[PDB]
Amino acid sequence: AHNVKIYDTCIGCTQCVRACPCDVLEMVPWDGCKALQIASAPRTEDCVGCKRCETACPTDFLSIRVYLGAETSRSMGLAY
Amino acid sequence: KVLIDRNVVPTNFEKWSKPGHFSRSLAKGPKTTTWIWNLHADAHDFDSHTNSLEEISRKIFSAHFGQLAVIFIWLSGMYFHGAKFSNYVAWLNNPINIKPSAQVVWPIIGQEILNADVGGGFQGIQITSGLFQLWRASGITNEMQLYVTAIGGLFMASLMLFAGWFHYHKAAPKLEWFQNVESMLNHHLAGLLGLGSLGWTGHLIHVSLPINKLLDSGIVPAQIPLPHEFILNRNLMSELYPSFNKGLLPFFTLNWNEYNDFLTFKGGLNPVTGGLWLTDIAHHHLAIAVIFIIAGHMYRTNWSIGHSLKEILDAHKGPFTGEGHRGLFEILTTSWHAQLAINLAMLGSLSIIVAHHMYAMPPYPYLATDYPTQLSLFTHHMWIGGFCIVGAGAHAAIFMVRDYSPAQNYNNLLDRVIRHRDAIISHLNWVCIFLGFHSFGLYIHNDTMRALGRPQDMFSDVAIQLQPIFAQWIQNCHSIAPGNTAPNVLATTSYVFGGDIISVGNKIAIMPMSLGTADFMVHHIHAFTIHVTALILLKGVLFARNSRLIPDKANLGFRFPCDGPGRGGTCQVSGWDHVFLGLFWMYNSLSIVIFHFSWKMQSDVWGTISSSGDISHITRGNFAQSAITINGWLRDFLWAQASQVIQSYGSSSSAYGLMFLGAHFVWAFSLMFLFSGRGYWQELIESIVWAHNKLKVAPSIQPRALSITQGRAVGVAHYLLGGIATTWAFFLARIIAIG
Amino acid sequence: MVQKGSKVKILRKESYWYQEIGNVVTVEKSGIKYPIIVRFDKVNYAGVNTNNFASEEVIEIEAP
Amino acid sequence: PLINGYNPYGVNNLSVWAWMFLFGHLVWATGFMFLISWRGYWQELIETLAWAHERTPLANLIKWKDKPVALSIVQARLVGLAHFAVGYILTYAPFVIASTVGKF
Amino acid sequence: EFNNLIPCKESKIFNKRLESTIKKLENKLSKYEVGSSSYLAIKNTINKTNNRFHKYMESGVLCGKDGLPHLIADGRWSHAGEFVIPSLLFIYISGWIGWVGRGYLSAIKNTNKAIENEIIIDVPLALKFMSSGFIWPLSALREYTKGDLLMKDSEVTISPR
Amino acid sequence: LGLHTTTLILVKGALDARGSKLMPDKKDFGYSFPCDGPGRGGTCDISAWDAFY
Amino acid sequence: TLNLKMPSPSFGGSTGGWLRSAENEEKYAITWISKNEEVFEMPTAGAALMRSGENLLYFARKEQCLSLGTQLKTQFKIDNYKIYRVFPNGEIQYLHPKDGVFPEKVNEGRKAINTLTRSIGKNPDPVVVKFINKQTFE
Amino acid sequence: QAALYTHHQYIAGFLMVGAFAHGAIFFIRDYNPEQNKNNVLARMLEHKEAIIS
Ligand code: CLA
Ligand code: CLA
Ligand code: CLA
Ligand code: CLA
Ligand code: CLA
Ligand SMILES: CCCCCCCCCCCCO[C@@H]1O[C@H](CO)[C@@H](O[C@H]2O[C@H](CO)[C@@H](O)[C@H](O)[C@H]2O)[C@H](O)[C@H]1O
Ligand SMILES: COC1=C(OC)C(=O)C(C/C=C(\C)CC/C=C(\C)CC/C=C(\C)CCC=C(C)C)=C(C)C1=O
Repeated sequence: AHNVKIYDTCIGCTQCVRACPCDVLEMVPWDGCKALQIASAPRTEDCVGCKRCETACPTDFLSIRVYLGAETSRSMGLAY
Repeated sequence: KVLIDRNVVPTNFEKWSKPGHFSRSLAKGPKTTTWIWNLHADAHDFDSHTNSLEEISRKIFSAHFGQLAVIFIWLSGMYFHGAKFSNYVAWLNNPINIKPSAQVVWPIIGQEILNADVGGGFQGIQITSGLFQLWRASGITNEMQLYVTAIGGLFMASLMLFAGWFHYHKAAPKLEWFQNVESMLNHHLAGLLGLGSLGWTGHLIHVSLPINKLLDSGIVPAQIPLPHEFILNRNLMSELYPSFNKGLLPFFTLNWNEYNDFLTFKGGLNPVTGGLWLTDIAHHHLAIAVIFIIAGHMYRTNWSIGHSLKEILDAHKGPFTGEGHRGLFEILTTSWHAQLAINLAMLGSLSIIVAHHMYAMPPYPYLATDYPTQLSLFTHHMWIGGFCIVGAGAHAAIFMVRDYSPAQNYNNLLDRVIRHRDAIISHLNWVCIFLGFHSFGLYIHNDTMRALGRPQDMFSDVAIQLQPIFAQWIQNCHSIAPGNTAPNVLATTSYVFGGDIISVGNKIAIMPMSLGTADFMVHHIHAFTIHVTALILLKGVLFARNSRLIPDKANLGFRFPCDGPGRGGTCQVSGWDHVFLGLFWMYNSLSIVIFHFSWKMQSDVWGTISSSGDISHITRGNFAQSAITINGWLRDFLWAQASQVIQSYGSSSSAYGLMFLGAHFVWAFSLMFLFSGRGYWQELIESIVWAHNKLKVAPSIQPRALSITQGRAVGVAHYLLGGIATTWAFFLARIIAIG
Repeated sequence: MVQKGSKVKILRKESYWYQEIGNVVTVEKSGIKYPIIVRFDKVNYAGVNTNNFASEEVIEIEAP
Repeated sequence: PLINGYNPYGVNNLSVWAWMFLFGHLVWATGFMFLISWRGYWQELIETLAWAHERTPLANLIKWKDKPVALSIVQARLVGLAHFAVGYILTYAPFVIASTVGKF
Repeated sequence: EFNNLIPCKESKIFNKRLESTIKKLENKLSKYEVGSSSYLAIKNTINKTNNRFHKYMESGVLCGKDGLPHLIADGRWSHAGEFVIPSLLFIYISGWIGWVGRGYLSAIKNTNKAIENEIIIDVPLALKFMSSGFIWPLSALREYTKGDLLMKDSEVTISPR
Repeated sequence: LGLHTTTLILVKGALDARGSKLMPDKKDFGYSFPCDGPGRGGTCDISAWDAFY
Repeated sequence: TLNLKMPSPSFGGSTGGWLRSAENEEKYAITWISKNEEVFEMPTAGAALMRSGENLLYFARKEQCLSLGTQLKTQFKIDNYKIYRVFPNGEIQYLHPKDGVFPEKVNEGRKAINTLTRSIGKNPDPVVVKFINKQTFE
Repeated sequence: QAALYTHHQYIAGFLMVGAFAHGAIFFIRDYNPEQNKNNVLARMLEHKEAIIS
């Protein structure tokens, strides 16, 4: 599976979660930012590694990061 | 009904200094150099500017007048160069021994060397556009007539430019006007094509016929009456064509056979000029005019009579095709992209038909034995056709992304095509592999066998034969048709099918083209290259909206670089990227077509005849034995025929030598864009920006590497320009020396 | 003290604006890990001109 | 001399270099396919081939153990570069050899 | 030194090039009528060719064994016109373009139209800078010693290392 | 020209191998990797391996 | 629970649907409730007719289901859809929305997975994890 | 003579590219900034923009 990590510069904007076409991510409560929430990656077994999440992330540098890793049928996006 | 809104858009220069006014995204202005490129890329993407179909339609109509203005300026320039800077009149007097020229260069930095010795005491660039032959057929005999046509062109250009302005700014039609497709078809069939053809028949009969008959009999141009003399003095006409004594009474009384002197069905070619008989051309245009004027009464407009296009479409459905053509009328009256796709496909296909028909049935006097013009016209019109076909693919894909809706296409032909796209593309994939192996594979077999010293094992006319028997049989049908299945035709449509060797001067105009193994092989190469180009473009269209890999592709749009390195990597999935790849295959395909033409004509058609009747072909019949290996193409075509271009320095053909090298350069430069990616370039730019920041000379518009898509666009545009201009220079240098 | 209207130099190395100057827009309450919002003239590669920083990551240049 | 190693009139000892010269051009040009066309185009095409295999009678008796996929993004760059480089050397080597043998 | 070279006026190959070039042009000339536009064009080429060869002969440019002018660019003053003097001319012009362009860029950064004035030039402002380029060497030298030419390394952005 | 440009590409490769403004954390992805996706303008051929290529 | 006997949208069929891997690896199901009969786009290409009431579709990939979900939400304002993974042995996992609420909306009860208590620039160098199983981003 | 010159220059070309490839790999996999602080190797990275530009 691909590794997805969320770093503590997250501002809880939700844009990565909204961008994700495989429902890998979700928003969870947090104290660290004004939005009182942080992105989370509980379902990385469904991550295809498209990096739409990173495209969506407004912080500099990114607060979400996708490290491409061991390929599966899921991650390779195979319908056969 | 005429429906218009008046005084819509003010005329001032306010927005000219507001770049990207037309787009919400661009109107805010640049933060980055990417904005500069986006401005140009998006300028004519009108449906991205607004959602209003009315607004889009108005811009298009007005832009079309703009295109027509540009074409009139160009046309006017050609006539003016004819009048002012050409050897037209000298050529008119001696067309066998003078080369046409209508461009003369100024003497700066030694470039006057390019003013070649074309004859008629004249020095200039030898032209290959066929203008002189066109003008001769039109009956133009002096520079005054060219000047006046040039002026008329500038008047038309100004009128088109006014209409463009007027119909955008002052009197813009409503959407309902544009959707009058029945009325548009009636007028374009009967009015534009029908009356156009009738009008040209009028010119042919009253001007071209007499003047050309006198020219061909050997009367000196200056001694021929001016066109209006034939109209005012009917006796001048009746001398040449006696049926003019009977006037128009035969027409109205249906004694049309009386006009069989100037309306003929001869076939073949005029022996003096080596062109089609103008009396056949006159009859062709009269017949076409009648058919088109009738065709343009098909559709219902403001009266009870005629067909509804919608009703025709809706009736055509059978047991294999669901709802059939239901819903197509709505597509083709609401989507400009759908219309553009069809019209580009047909216009491109037509250009290709014109290329073939004009070489084999040369319609102009002294065209056939002007080898540079024959080669140029075929090549030009093939390229225009190719580019239009790829455009059809682009606009078919844009339609699928932007204008298609499921609700409009429930179980109709469009819906049913996309529901078996895997069956279509898999079979086309297979046929491409089959064709590739059994066409190109035969050349590789032959190269291997000849290198191994086994000529008896080759596919060739003198070993294992692959005769194109069907083409050979059709050639025979066409050669025996006159006086048989075409009883009232005197001669073949074309001598390419069989029959006589036609010669003008001592040059061969046209003669039978034998088809053997080498012809069989190259025809299957064409089948191959066209099927692959189709595969790539069709795949782009059918998978534009989605695939198994990317289920939501339509949301990404027509033109996007990828959807990231995941799912194995998704570079070049977009519809746009299929057009990109399709351009290379169109380039590959058409290059071989024009190479086939060039070599076959030089080997087997063009050349000299003696008085005894001994044909001497330009490359002496080497095609049959040399064109069946890749080594033969490399050696006997590319290496041998490049001698002219490559030895051109220090002569009037030196421009072609320079263009040949220059074009190789642009081609190679394209590879920098095609083989690299912007990540590298953006990083390099960072270091360069560091040096500018250090010296307090960094721009506020921040430098960016080109977008991923722009990198591809720049790459293919330089690849095509370089590749095509190389062949242009090669062809012209060669054919101008030996032809 | 960093506050609204302060000019600050950026000391975060992974920042597009490392060693450049931006304008403080707001400072958040307390408990926020990156409370100093800064705006810049240049956009980064993603097209944004604002980012949140810690106190450690900035140094004040001008007063307000 | 090189391109006349074989021709319609016969063969000489440069025949092998003539053939290799063309082989080099072919390999080089095949490299352009991998360098210019990138992965996503091919993955979509291979999907339709997987579809056809499974739906073809007789053939669909036979089953792959490894799911066919298009080469990776990096793999394409490497395979393209390999063809480009091999083609470069196999074009120039025959030329440099046959040119000199042909002249002297 | 330059024993492999000779003055072009002493060169027999250089002279033969003139003869052969003219001989070709006179053959071309014979195809046209005296007084015709074509004839006059060829005559102009003949005159221009003669002028060129004679100019090089009188210059003291050296010729190779090919019979073509070869330029010496090692710094010796007897060949200053071949490279050193063109070089000074280039540096003066190119430095001007650079200096006035740098001056304009800095001027517009001190405005609200810093970006607008890059794509729509403030032409009066541009012409003021363009007019001031003639002493760019001194300007640039003083700017350097004042410490106004360069930013400090710590004031320019860099990537991680 | 050839020596300098080949060196440019290879040196830029080596000195930017660990990171750049476009990808400040490149060392975390290794010598060879496809890209970092189409965000931030697009990042094809950004790895140090791509400089070798 | 899913309910395997739930009716499906009306569709004439295509070649874009699922293949052998759906039968003997895993497939996905999406169910939803519609107020009215309505035409929508299949993510496997083609127009299909949504039944009024319950709707069940099967797809080969999770992304196909979610793609349809997004279309339901955006185009038809249907937000009641559910996605399941279906194994060959008959087992069924509920996937989405995992806890009833869509992931973009904060929900108490969720716990942070794969978060790190540092910024991205504070990762260790590769050399430090040389000859150990750690990653720099762990 | 021609074969031998071309052979060895091509080999040399490949070796030079490989040298730099392994230099880049070194920077990713083996370089420790802490243990090279302010030495000649670390100072190359400190002015990499000057070198590249
Ligand atoms: C004569 C003066 C004139 C003036 C002041 C205007 C003014 C305007 N026009 Mg109008 N228009 C005019 C003539 C004029 N037009 C003509 C003759 C036509 C018929 C083509 C039109 C058709 C038209 C359309 C369809 C549209 C406008 C629009 C506009 C507005 C925006 C124009 C702009 O910013 O682009 C400035 C663009 C240019 C200066 C470039 C034009 C390039 C020309 C057309 C072709 C150039 C020839 C060739 C391609 C050169 C190639 C060189 C070679 C190296 C390749 C502006 C109010 C637009 C609008 O949004 O209004 C609401 C709009 O959509 N105009
Ligand atoms: C007899 C009627 C008639 C004729 C001749 C035309 C001709 C044309 N229309 Mg069509 N049009 C018509 C009726 C007609 N239309 C009607 C009724 C509608 C509404 C349903 C339209 C709606 C329409 C649209 C929306 C568009 C066209 C366009 C065109 C042009 C297509 C491009 C081309 O082929 O250039 C051929 C070029 C020529 C033949 C030279 C120019 C001809 C000028 C305009 C005069 C022709 C007519 C004139 C009366 C003949 C004079 C005879 C003389 C002896 C006195 C062409 C000029 C397209 C276009 O390019 O618009 C600018 C376009 O977008 N038309
Ligand atoms: C009647 C013919 C026609 C018309 C009206 C259109 C109209 C359009 N096309 Mg289509 N198209 C066509 C033919 C046509 N096309 C053909 C023949 C092809 C195959 C090449 C295409 C392939 C195509 C693609 C792939 C795309 C379009 C797009 C578009 C839209 C935007 C174009 C734009 O803004 O570019 C502005 C124009 C430029 C930036 C000019 C670039 C000039 C190029 C590089 C060639 C110049 C070379 C020159 C001839 C020779 C050398 C020049 C010298 C200076 C050295 C517009 C709706 C775009 C779109 O998004 O639609 C929604 C789009 O992506 N077209
Ligand atoms: C010479 C250069 C070259 C070659 C050989 C290929 C070959 C191919 N291309 Mg590619 N292409 C190229 C350049 C090339 N391309 C470039 C530069 C681009 C970028 C624009 C592309 C972009 C591209 C696209 C977008 C597509 C193709 C497709 C194809 C395939 C077409 C089907 C076919 O012919 O199968 C038959 C194969 C051949 C004719 C190749 C040669 C066969 C040899 C001579 C015979 C076999 C020899 C023998 C068995 C060897 C055994 C030796 C071994 C045991 C040691 C074919 C594999 C298409 C495809 O996949 O179609 C289904 C397709 O869609 N190409
Ligand atoms: C005033 C403008 C200006 C000035 C002073 C400089 C100065 C420099 N450039 Mg930069 N450059 C510029 C514009 C400028 N550049 C532009 C427009 C581009 C995009 C093409 C570049 C692209 C560029 C690259 C890729 C590189 C440099 C480099 C350099 C440095 C070495 C010299 C060189 O290689 O130039 C080469 C630059 C060119 C050949 C580009 C053409 C320059 C144009 C003609 C100048 C434009 C003038 C402007 C329009 C004038 C308007 C003024 C008016 C309004 C008053 C030097 C610091 C090099 C470096 O970093 O060395 C350390 C380097 O590798 N430049
Ligand atoms: C006529 C040709 C002469 C022969 C060729 C030699 C040319 C040498 C010219 C280079 C001049 C050096 O230019 C100077 O470099 C040094 C070191 O990089 C910088 O000097 C400074 O850099 C940074 C701050 O910016 C700090 O490390 C320190 O304060 C200082 O070293 C200056 O910003 C720059 O002006
Ligand atoms: C993947 O492929 C590539 C990229 O990314 C997709 C690139 O980006 C680049 C680099 C090329 C760039 C950035 C475009 C070059 C543009 C030019 C020359 C600058 C334009 C400047 C002006 C108009 C000002 C000059 C002014 C005058 C002369 C008057 C290359 C080579 C490339 O291969």
